[PDB]
Amino acid sequence: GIVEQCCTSICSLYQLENYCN
Amino acid sequence: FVNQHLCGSHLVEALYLVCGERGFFYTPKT
Repeated sequence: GIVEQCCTSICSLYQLENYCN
Repeated sequence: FVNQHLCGSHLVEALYLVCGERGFFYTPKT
């Protein structure tokens, strides 16, 4: 989930936008 | 600001800025 993808590895806009409503 | 390690409040803030009026969900356990 987000912590694995954006905190413990480098985030991306592609990935952040999956968490927008 | 997206293309780096984003933890805790820094992650929340990035979600807030990117998602804007759509809002977002923050689920650190999943």
